[PDB]
Amino acid sequence: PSGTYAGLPIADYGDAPPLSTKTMFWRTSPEKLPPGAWEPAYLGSKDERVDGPSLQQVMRDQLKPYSEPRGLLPPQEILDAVCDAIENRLENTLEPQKPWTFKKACESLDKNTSSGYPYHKQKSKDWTGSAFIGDLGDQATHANNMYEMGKSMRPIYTAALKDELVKPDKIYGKIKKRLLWGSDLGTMIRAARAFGPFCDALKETCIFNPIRVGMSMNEDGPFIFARHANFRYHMDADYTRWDSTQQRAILKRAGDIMVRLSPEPDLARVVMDDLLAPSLLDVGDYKIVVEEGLPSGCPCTTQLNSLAHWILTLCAMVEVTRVDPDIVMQESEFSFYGDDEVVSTNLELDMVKYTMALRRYGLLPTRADKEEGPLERRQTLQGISFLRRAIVGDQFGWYGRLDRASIDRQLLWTKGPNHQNPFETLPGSQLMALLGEAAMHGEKYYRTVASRVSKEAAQSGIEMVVPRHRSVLRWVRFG
Amino acid sequence: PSGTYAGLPIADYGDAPPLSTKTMFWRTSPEKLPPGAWEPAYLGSKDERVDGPSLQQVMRDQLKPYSEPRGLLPPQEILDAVCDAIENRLENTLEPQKPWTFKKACESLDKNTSSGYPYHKQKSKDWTGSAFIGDLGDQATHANNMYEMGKSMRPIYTAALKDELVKPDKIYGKIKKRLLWGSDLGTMIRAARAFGPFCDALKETCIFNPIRVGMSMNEDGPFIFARHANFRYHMDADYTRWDSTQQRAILKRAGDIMVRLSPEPDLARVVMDDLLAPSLLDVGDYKIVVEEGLPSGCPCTTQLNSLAHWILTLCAMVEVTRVDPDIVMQESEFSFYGDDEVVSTNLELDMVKYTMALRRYGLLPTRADKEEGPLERRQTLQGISFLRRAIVGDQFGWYGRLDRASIDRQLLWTKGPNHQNPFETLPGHRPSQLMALLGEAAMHGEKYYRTVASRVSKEAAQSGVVPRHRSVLRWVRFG
Repeated sequence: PSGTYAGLPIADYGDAPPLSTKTMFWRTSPEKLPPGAWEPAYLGSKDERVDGPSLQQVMRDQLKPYSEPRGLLPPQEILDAVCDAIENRLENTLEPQKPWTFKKACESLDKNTSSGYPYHKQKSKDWTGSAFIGDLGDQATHANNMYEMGKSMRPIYTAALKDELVKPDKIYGKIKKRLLWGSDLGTMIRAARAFGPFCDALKETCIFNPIRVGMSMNEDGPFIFARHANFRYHMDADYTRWDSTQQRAILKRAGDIMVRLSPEPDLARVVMDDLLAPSLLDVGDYKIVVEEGLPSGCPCTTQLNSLAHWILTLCAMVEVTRVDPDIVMQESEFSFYGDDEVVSTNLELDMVKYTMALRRYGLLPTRADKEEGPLERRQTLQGISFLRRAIVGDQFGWYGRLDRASIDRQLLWTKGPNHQNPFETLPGSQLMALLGEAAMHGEKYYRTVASRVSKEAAQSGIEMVVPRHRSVLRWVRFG
Repeated sequence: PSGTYAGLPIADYGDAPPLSTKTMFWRTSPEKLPPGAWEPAYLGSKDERVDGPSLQQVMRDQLKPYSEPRGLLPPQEILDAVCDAIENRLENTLEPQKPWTFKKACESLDKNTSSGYPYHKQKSKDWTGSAFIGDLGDQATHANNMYEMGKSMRPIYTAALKDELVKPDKIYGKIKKRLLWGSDLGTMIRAARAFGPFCDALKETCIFNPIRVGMSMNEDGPFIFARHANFRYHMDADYTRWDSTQQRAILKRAGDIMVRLSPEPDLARVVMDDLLAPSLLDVGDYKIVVEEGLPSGCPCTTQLNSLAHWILTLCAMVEVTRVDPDIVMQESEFSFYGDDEVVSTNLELDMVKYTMALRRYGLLPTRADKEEGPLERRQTLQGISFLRRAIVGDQFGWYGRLDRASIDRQLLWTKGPNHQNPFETLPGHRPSQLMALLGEAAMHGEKYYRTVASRVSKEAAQSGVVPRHRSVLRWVRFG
C-alpha cells in the first residue's frame, strides 16, 4: 500500500482501534453552565452538542504541521559548544546510577494506559503485581531479549486524540482536538531499561538543573523561584506547536547526551536510534511515516523534549550575545518542562534578534497579546506562568498559584467513567486540593470557593469540614 | 570600490607602501645558533630560512580578529559608577596643565618613524630642529589649523607588521607576525596638542595612579612594588589579543574622561571623536573600515588603552565584590601599562566569577600553565611579570629583574640597520647595551654574572671594563 495521508507518506495498513467518542468528564450539578465556560473536547459524530466533522478529519488537521518545512539548523560550532557545555554540566551534576532491571522497567509503567501495538489492551489486564503475563508478557519478554542483544526494533506509535476541557470555540467554532502519541509496550520497556537511570538521576537534581521534570510545586517550587529571582531579567516565550515544529537533529543531540550519560551506552544507543528514526504513526486506517517532529509517546520523552528546549534556548542566546554558552549559563537560570519555559538572565538580551533566531529555527514564539513583534523581557519574575500556575511572591517567599479559571473549572467538572453526554451529572479529596489552591488567592475567593464546596458536598457523599482561610493557607504554603 | 577584506568592509584603494622584508636584528657572532633559540620574524618570499605564505596573508590572519563579534558591555550602573570613581580620583590627583603649543606637539614626536599618510616619509627628513617644513610641514600646518578650528579630520592608519624576536615555532611552524597600527602625521599632531597635558600630568603621578606609563623600573619600580606588596593577594591575567578584543564603548568612556580633564575640552572632544570613529586602515591593497578594536597609532593611545584596562578591571571587581568602586580602590593596588597589568587586593575575590566576567567582556585572560579554567591568585608578589620584568624581593626591597633567557637573547642579537639575512654579523663594533646587560645579569648572583662577564669579554675582543659584582649591583639597585 502506497500513497500520501495528510501530506505524510503511507507505510502500511492501520491496526489501531477506532477513536474514542466518549469523555471522562461529568458535570457536578444539573444546572446550566455559566456563559463562556469550558466543555469537554469534540466527541465525534455521536456528540449531540454540534454537527462536526469526523474525528479522522480532526486528526488529519492536527497531523498537517508534521509535514511542514523545517527551520534552519543553528551554526555547527555554536551547536557543538552548547551540547558540550550541557553535557559537561550534567556530568558535574548527575550522580552515577546502576542499570535498570527488566523487573524495574516493568514496574515503572502506568498500568492504566493502553499497551499500544498490537493488542491495544489496558496494561493492568495482564499485570500480576510482579511481572507481565500473556500476550503482553510475550511482548515484554521479546522486547527485553532484543534490548539485551543490542538488536534493533522499529517502534510503532498509535495516534489518538486528547480528552480534556477545551475552550468553547474549539467545539462550536473551528473544531480542534489535541493529538496524542501512544507507544507500544515493547518500546516502552526498552526505553525504560535504557533511560530510567538517567531520568531518575535527573529527577534527584530537579532543583540544581533546569530540567524540572518531577518537581513538587508546593515544596520545591519556592526554591526554584528564588533561584530564578536572583536574576535581573525574566521571560517566557510561550511557544505554539512546540512538538510539531521540532527538528530531529536537535533531538539527536539530546539523545546522544542521554546515551553518553547512561550506564549502558551501547544498548541505549540502539534504543535511541530506533526512537529517533522515521516514526510509524497508526492513524487507524494506515500506518504513516513521520520523519520530523517529536514522537511524544515514550516514557522518557519529557526529559528528551526538555533537553531539546534547553539546547535551542542556549543556542539562541549564544547567537545573540556571541559569548560562550558557559558564560550565559553561569549568568542565567533556566526552567524547562517540555514546551514550558521560564528564562531568567543577567545578560542584556536583544529581544529582537532573540525572537528572530527563535523563529529562524522553526519555532513559534508568541507574545501574550498574540500580536507580531519581539518577545518581552521583564525585570521581575512576578506574573510569569509555569505549569499552569502564576509565580507570586510575598513576605513569606515565592510560590506558584493555580489560576482562577482552572479552580472554577475543576469545581464545575469532575472526572469519572467514560460516557457520551458530557452534561450528565455523576451520582457518585480533589475538593480539598481546590480549597488549598484557592486559599492562595485571598479570603474573598476562598470564601466563594468554600461556599461552593459546602453547597456541593451536601448534595453528595459525606460532609466535609471547611477550614479557615489561615489554616489551609498555612498548610499549603508551609506544610 | 566595495567588498569585504579579511572580513572587514572595503572603503577605498590602498596608497600604503609594500610591507618591509628586512629586519633590524643582526647576529653578534658567526657561531652556530643554539637549538631552540629565537630568530627574527618571517620576512616574506625573500626569506631564505623557510618558504612560507605571503606577508599579505599574515596580515589578513592578524586582521581577522577585528571582524569577530565583540563581548557584552558591563552593567550600566557598574560602568557609570567606576567611570565616576576613576574621574574623581584623577581630579583629586592630577595637576592641571596649560594647553600645548603647536611647537611642543611637533617636538614631542619621534622623528625616527614614518610620517604615515600620505607621504610615508621618515619624519626626520623634514625636520629642522624647530618645526616641520615641506610636504610634512604643510600636513602639520593643515592639521594644526583644523585643530584650532574645532573641525573634524578623519585619520588614515597604515598597517604594518612588527619586527621582533619570536620563538622559533612562529617561523618554522604556524607563522605569525604582530600587527602594528601607524598613524598619519596630522592625526599625530592633533592628538598631541589635545592630550599632551593630560599624558604629562598623568606621567608625573606614575606612582600614585595605576596608569604606570612613563615610570623607570630602576627608580620608581621598588616603590610601586612595595605599595603592591602591602596587599594580600596578587594576580596577572596575561591577556591574549588585548587590542583586538577591546570595545569602542569602553574606549569612548576612557576618552570622555581624558577630554573632561584636558585644558581645552572642546577641541579634545573633536579629536577624540575623530580617533574613536570607525578607523580607516590601509592594508596596502585597500583602505578598509575597522569599526571595533583599538587604533594603536596615536602617541597617547598607551594611556587610553591603559585607562580602558583600568575601567575593565574595576568593573569586574565591582561585579564580583559588589562593593563601591572607591572601596575596591582603597583595598587594592593596580598597575597598568597597556595590556600589561598587576592587580593586588585584600578582597576575597572569587576568581571564577572574575575570570567569567572578564571573558564576558570579550577579553581573553590566560593562565600561566596555558590551560583553560579560572585565573590563579597567589599570596606573594614574587614571580609576577610587569614590563617584561619579573618581580623579585630581598632584604633591600623589591625590584624588577630581566629573566636569564632575555639576557642570553640580547647577547645573541643586536639592533642595526635593516638587512635581509638575520644571520649576518654586524661589523660596526655597542657599549651601552652591553653595560645594561651587565647590570641586568648582576641581579642573578655572582655565578651568572661571571658567566655573562665571560661571554661579554669574549665578544668584546672582536670590537672596541668588567666591574666587581658588588659595585655594579649597588649601581643598578641603589644608584
